[PDB]
Amino acid sequence: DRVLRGSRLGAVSYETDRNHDLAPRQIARYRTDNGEEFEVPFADDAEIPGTWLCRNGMEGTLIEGDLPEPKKVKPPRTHWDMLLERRSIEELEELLKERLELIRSRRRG
Amino acid sequence: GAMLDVNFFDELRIGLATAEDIRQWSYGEVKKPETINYRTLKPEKDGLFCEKIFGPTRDWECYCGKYKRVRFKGIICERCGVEVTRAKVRRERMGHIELAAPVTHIWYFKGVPSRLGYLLDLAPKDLEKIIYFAAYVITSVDEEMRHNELSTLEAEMAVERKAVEDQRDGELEARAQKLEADLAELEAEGAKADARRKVRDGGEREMRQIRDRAQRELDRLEDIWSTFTKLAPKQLIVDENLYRELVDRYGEYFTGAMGAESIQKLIENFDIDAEAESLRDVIRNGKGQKKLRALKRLKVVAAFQQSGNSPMGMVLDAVPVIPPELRPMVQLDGGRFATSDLNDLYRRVINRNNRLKRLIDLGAPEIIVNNEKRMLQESVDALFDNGRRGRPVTGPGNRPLKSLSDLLKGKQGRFRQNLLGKRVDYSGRSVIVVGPQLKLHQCGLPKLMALELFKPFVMKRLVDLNHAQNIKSAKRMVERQRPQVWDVLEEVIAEHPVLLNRAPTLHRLGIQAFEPMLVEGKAIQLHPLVCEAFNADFDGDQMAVHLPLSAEAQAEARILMLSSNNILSPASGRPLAMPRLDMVTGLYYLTTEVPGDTGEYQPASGDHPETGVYSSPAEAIMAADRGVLSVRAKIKVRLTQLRPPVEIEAELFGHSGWQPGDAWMAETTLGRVMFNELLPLGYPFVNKQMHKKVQAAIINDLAERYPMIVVAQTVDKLKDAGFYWATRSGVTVSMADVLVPPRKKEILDHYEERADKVEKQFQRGALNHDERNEALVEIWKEATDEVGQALREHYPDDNPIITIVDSGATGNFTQTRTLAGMKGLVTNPKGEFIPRPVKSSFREGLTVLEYFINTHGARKGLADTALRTADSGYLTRRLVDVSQDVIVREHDCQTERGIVVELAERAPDGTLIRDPYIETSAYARTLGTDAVDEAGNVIVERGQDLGDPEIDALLAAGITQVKVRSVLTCATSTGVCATCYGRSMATGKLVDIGEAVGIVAAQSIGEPGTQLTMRTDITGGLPRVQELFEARVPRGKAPIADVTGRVRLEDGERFYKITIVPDDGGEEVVYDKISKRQRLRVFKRVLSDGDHVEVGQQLMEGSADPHEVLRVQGPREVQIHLVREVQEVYRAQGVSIHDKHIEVIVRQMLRRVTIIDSGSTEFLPGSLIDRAEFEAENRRVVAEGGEPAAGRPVLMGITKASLATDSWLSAASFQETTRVLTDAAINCRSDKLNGLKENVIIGKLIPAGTGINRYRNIAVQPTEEARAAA
DNA sequence: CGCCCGCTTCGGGGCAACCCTGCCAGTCTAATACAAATCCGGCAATGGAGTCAAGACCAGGTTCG
DNA sequence: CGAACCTGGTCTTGACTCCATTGCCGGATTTGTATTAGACTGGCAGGGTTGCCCCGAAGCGGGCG
Ligand SMILES: [Mg+2]
Ligand SMILES: [Zn+2]
Ligand SMILES: [Zn+2]
Repeated sequence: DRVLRGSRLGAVSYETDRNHDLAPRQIARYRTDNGEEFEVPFADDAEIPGTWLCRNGMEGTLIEGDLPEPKKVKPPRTHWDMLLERRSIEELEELLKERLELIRSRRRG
Repeated sequence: GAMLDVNFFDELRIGLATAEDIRQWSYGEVKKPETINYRTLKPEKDGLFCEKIFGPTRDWECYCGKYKRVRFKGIICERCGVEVTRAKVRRERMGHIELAAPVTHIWYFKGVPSRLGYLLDLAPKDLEKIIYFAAYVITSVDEEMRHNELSTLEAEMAVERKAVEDQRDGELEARAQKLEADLAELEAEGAKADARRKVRDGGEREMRQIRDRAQRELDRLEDIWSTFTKLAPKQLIVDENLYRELVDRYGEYFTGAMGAESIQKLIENFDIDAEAESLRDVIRNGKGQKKLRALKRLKVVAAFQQSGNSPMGMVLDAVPVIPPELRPMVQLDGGRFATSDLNDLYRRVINRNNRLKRLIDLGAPEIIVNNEKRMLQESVDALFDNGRRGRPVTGPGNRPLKSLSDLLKGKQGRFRQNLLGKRVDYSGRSVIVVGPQLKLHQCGLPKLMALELFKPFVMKRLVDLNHAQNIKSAKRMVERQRPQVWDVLEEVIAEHPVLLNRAPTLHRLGIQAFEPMLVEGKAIQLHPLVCEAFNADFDGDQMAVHLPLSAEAQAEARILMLSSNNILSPASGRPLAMPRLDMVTGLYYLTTEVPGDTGEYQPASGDHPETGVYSSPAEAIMAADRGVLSVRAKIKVRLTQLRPPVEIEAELFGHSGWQPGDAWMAETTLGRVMFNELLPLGYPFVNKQMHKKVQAAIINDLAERYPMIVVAQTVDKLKDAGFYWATRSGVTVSMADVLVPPRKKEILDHYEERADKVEKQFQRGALNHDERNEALVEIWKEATDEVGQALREHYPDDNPIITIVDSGATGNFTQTRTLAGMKGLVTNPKGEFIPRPVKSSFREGLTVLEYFINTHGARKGLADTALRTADSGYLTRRLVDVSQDVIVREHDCQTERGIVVELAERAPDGTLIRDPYIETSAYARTLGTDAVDEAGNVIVERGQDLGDPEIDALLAAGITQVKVRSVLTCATSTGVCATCYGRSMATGKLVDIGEAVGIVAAQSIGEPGTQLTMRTDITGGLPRVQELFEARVPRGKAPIADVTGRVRLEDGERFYKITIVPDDGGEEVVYDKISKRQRLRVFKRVLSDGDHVEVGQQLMEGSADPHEVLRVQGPREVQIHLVREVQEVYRAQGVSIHDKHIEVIVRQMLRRVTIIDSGSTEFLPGSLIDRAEFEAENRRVVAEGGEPAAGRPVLMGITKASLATDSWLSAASFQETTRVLTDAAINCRSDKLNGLKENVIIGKLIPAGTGINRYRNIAVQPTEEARAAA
């Protein structure tokens, strides 16, 4: 029916491809844990982030030793959490004693 | 090297990639199986289309939109993370996937021969059990710990089996006690004598099956002990239970894993050097199967040794992702999106990798994790090649998907579909019509098409004439077609050539360059004298108009590809501007002579004078317009502008009759005078009857002696005169003009009686079923011949059907025989003859059954025509890639070697009878030696073109054999010189120093196929030619001799037995398994016993294999054999091909030599290397201690010759792209781009014709004298 | 005694012309419950960006004494 | 020869309007995650017929430490 024609989801602009002056810009250095260095050109008036997902793909921090204490979140839910929220300590300790005397009565008779 | 790929190239070096190369190519790590947010239609973060990883979708805009101009470029937005740049980096930036478990690559595993298998010495049947998690593999073992805890653990084994026997004599003692209980309860009461011992048989059967239990588990323990003693790396422990027991009892002493990480561990623990030298030692000493497998592994082992390639890259750790625009998700108008079928495979890999990562993080049992790693392996295998191993991964509708390997393989890969043959702009097509008023270099062109071809030209020009304010009003003025655009269009067309393709382009003249001119209508008018080159009848054929643009392109079209500069063949040099068909008839009627016609010359006197003389052809034309002179009567004109023939010139003038003033009388017809006025002034008078062969000889002479423009104008004049007298010839077809032979019924009765007697003798049992068919076939062939003979003698000469044939215009005599007379024998669908046969002409009208018999042969012929074409075009496709590198480099090799030519063999009475096939085998060749005879003078010196007059001089002086050069023995390095190639058959002069004569050779060989029928078990047509060029072993193999002597002939059981009796002697060569279905070779008489055979005499009848005649009679005789054997086929179809084309191909066949001895330098035995490299290596290695590598010549077919080339790019683009690509990647075989398809591929300028630096770097300045005068 | 190798057969990948000409493929236990994120709708700090009115200000082309 | 003019802009000044642009701030919606207690325990299932060629794999008859 129609048509065929299609478009990539994005605009194609055309201006002057000038090279003589630009907006001036800095170069920051981020570092992964495993000794990898990466340089990222940020603009001048730009709040440079402390951590940055690098070209390698693992999370990389900045080479300046500030360490802004990101306060990493809790472990989500463990099997200990799903067990503890449906039982109690004296019951689990009772079962622990039962298996303890079970391996005892197995072993030495 | 260049990353943005400016056109500076010296190499193209493929190589097996490593993981540190892959995660250095990438700009990010794709880690989510998402493409586009469903609601905003923008790409996801860390997905398959992320603008952070792959670049922006919008020109100079980030993702959060905080930067939107060019002034922010090269920088990265500190919130969205998308580098602001141009939006064509999504064409080029790649990404990678960090896998959670290692995965083997599929090409180095699955494709036969397997490369992991040859590298590790593993079988593929058992390696598939490793990398698909079906069997364990031992990757390491401790030696000395096994060496002493072998004693300690066999002591422990003895303790264990003694405890087993403690259990076993517990069994013995317990059932002994229960068996004496069976005694004490069976023999202690009242019971039956057998029922008291059924419990005896019961407990004894219990002990039998119980000792079977103990015996089987002791056999299990014995098996596991034998396995731990004979444990070694590269071993496979199948049977899961045994491996688990073996590990948890002997958990030290060895490491052994399962899958691709274990293969990676084996590649880590693998000395290639000692392994390689062990293989060198095995080929130093071994034999048989071991030596062949040692060679086949030494190939890839030395391949990994020589280069700097670690073989660690055969397993894979990080998989890279093709850029987003190469797998684009484009939307159509209406939201129906279009993914590119790789996105689903990457989503499968990303899903399975993330699931593996969460399973390993969560802690999962071994079954689930190994299932997930097998799924990951199959996902990567489907990504690299879907459909390779197992079931192809389907999509919706059960359509197999298109992986990365399916983007290159076959006809629809990038190579054959988009690298070599492209849709082009500035183009158009239309249907064609005949243009008989055009000049030879002109052509028609419909103005409604030219106005769209030349639209930028006409746009510029009618801006320049102030008809438009600017370009946009000019474009709208074009699109509305305001009528002064046509007046501008004439000026932009004039002197600007166009090309005229016609698919299928069989040979070189399918593209020619014509000057266009404007034509009313919408059909391209083609000049009629290029129909023979284009193979273009006017049944509705269509031709494509191209348009050259640059000054170099217009000059190439104007000078090389023009119509009037390409008259002759490229193959045999006969003209293709020759006037054929209709025109020829016209000329025939114009130069034929009718005795007893109106107004002849009779010398009768006494009462009146002769009334035959005419003072001028002007007066003759006036007396022809009045009804006195016929055109075709014999008169005596007095000519003053035409050159008389050589005898009359030497008679009337002797030496220097110059014609524009002189006068001389001649008895000819008026038609021949009007005909000779077409030909130029220097050409002598002809005075014959213009048969088509006569016109061919005239145009060949006039093209060989005069310049080209004279030939073009003469051919145009012949076309005009031929049409104008073809109308007047009165050639019509009416059924009153198809006369039937009057004696036909008597002939049919006389052969009907013989058919009746053969049928009667079959009915009375005197002969079987086949011999009566053969007798009837021969009788009706005799009948067909007699009916055709009576038909031939019945017709007059001015019958138009026989006039068209005997002029030579078209049609053989058999078509007249089938119009009137007898159809004859009509073939079976299988190929035999139907014995009935058809006895009615097509004038009388056939009956029902006769027509139904004729349909068999008609449909068989038409389907055979279709399939052959496909095969002929495919043969041409193979030959072009074979001889793509035979281009003429030097002016002169300056050798002295060269072949001899048969050249008019000796008569038995003793004369020089001319050899009939001289024009294909002797002409257009340059002598290396001289012609001397009876200790006389030289006749033809060294290095002459050797045309017709010097061949006539040699046959006059009386020699038979000349030693002439050839492209077989041109001693230049890369392709032939010029003087070995001789005269270029297209120009008539010597070949240039830029020609691609391999392509011309390949096109002229596989061009005239199609029409190459077969015959009524030797293969005798196009499959015969194909098995010759493929260097196959033929079907009807007839073995040749090996040494002279008399023969040991014997007819064994149901087939033959032939042996050569030697003459020194030696060992008798015995030929046993020769079928009695064959025939013995006849010569001069049949092969009789005790007859003296040659060294390479052909024994039986059939086809000799070229390998055997290479091995017996060397390279020269197999060159003679191949050329003679192909040209035998092409002469059997009556097709003129000069031998130098076949010699170009055979010279490409006989390049390489084989290695039977390594010497001590670099050459694996059985490998095939080039001859020049072989000789240069021996020249290097005679110094530094002398040893020769021993070489023998090989004759290899053209597929293997094309695939074993030096450039991996051409061999990848030809055929078998996967295997060529993978072993080139192993060898790290760097291309040098020096060939001919490669520069076509990468778009730079090819090294042939106007591309080579002898012509591409010409400095062109104005001369100083005209500079000063300017 | 069990041990190994030369021909045979079975299987398996690759290829089989070329122009136009076409145009969009499938299916089921089902919901709550809550929280982070996102977004969007409406005033509310603006001050920057534009707009008009008015005039001061020249210093030169137009006319009277 | 000078007086007076009126008009080319040239530029500024001040007053007023409008309008984007964050900034809270609260409700709507949107997306992710978790949880449902009788028992339920190893797939559908389809195609596939050309012919020829080259090569590599498995096997069977042949002799042998
Ligand atoms: Mg046609
Ligand atoms: Zn952004
Ligand atoms: Zn040469």
